[PDB]
Amino acid sequence: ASAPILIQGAMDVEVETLVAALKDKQELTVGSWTYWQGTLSGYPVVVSRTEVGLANAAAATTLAMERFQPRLVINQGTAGGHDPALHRGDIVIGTKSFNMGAYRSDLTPAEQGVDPSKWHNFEVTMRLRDNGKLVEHSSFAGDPELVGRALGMADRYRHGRVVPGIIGTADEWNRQVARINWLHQTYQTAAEMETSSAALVAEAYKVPFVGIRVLSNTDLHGEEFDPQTAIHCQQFVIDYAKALINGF
Amino acid sequence: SAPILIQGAMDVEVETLVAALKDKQELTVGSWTYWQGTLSGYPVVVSRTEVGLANAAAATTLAMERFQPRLVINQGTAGGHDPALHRGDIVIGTKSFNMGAYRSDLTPAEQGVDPSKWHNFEVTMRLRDNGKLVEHSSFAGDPELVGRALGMADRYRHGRVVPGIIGTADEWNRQVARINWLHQTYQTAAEMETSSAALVAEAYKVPFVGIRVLSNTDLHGEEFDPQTAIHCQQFVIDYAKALINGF
Ligand SMILES: CSC[C@H]1O[C@@H](n2cnc3c(N)ncnc32)[C@H](O)[C@@H]1O
Ligand SMILES: CSC[C@H]1O[C@@H](n2cnc3c(N)ncnc32)[C@H](O)[C@@H]1O
Repeated sequence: ASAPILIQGAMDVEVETLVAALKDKQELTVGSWTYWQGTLSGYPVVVSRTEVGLANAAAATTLAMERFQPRLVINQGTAGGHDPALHRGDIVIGTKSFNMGAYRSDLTPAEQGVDPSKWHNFEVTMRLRDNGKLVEHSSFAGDPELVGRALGMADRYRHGRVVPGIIGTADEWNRQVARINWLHQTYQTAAEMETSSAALVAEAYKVPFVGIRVLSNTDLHGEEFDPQTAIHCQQFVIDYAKALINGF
Repeated sequence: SAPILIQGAMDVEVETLVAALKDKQELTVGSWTYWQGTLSGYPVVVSRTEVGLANAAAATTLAMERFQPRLVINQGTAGGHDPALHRGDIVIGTKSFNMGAYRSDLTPAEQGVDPSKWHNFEVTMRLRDNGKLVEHSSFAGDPELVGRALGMADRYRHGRVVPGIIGTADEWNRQVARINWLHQTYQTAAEMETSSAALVAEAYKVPFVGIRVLSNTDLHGEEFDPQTAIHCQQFVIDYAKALINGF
């Protein structure tokens, strides 16, 4: 039996198009996490609805590893823009993802108040063990061949640009524009709740991973959430997965 | 014969537990090591989770799939948020929650950044049960498990054992004003894994309790003392043995 491609999305709107594309489906739920097992172009594919945020993403990914032993993972869905060059509908291919919500601060007394510009990325949250030995990570690189394939397919996407970028994952939805700008300037983020958590689990299991995110919103351009972007992202991802399958 | 699962993030938070197990067998999958043995003749699995919300959720989910535990004790060290508490005191989690989850309202760049305006973003704790959405603003420690730990308070001789609210985040805060604000806003006793492990335990409907020793608190100038992690494990061993006596 052939090891499946695992394709993830957090919300119903981010998976319904993927699920509709599968043939010969069955649906499995364990705990809080649902999976649809079927085929695309005759090849096994599992679609996972992860639910939202880092804990949910890590659980859903781990459970998929244990149940399905996928050959690669595509985490996809929507995101908010951090780079002013990007607009709603543009797709970011994650050259890296990282836990943007991880914060450590030096000691300051009460009289100095609160200063988030002094909250630094706390890399221990991405530290893993490999065969028992500690391995530091400041980010997780998208598998570079998977990243490159998606960039090479850019002109197959009908609804915006496809760009490489850094995906900042956090249990956050930021709409303070000064904070978005600070995160972009500090971490070079393209967009901002699951990617790096799923990536962390994929790294632990040594399974190739790529994050593919459409901007559904950006407060840098007054562009409010458009759910149709989620459908467009899934269409691109289906094309992308079919191209991988043709190569298997 | 379903085991008790006992978790800690760091080596210092599990090696005392591991030393207590009889007939140990070790298993490593991905980044996560488990020791399967017995305490008082009953199956116990000790899990070294690694640090933070993603690691805790992965390690807990992996344990659910591999071992099907009957209850989960998540333990380790924490930082004080309540000025009444000192290094060495143990907090039993009446509830835990994702303190690091934030949503903010739209503000233009001219208005700057104001974390006091950020709201707790509860969607990060939302689950599905038989496919249907279930909101959570926190995860209650199993109240019988909580009560048992409080009832055993006088068996711990290195501080007080108190009920409190555990704030989980991928954060180590040392801005005292931020600690104070979080305490005032969320009533936290202490502050990187508990609510994430608790979320997975809720999804699998397995009783859960968080037990955290304060290894540090910047509210009293008390810096990290690793011996607190050993003392916490000693208490947890006693606690697990009491549960086992009752099985
Ligand atoms: C309902 S919570 C938001 C969901 O959509 C994603 N998302 C879309 N836009 C944003 C944004 N601006 N900030 C954070 N998460 C976002 C998140 O990864 C999560 O799964
Ligand atoms: C090495 S990162 C800190 C580890 O110890 C815990 N911890 C101890 N003290 C604190 C603290 N003040 N703030 C956040 N996490 C703490 C965390 O849950 C994590 O596993």
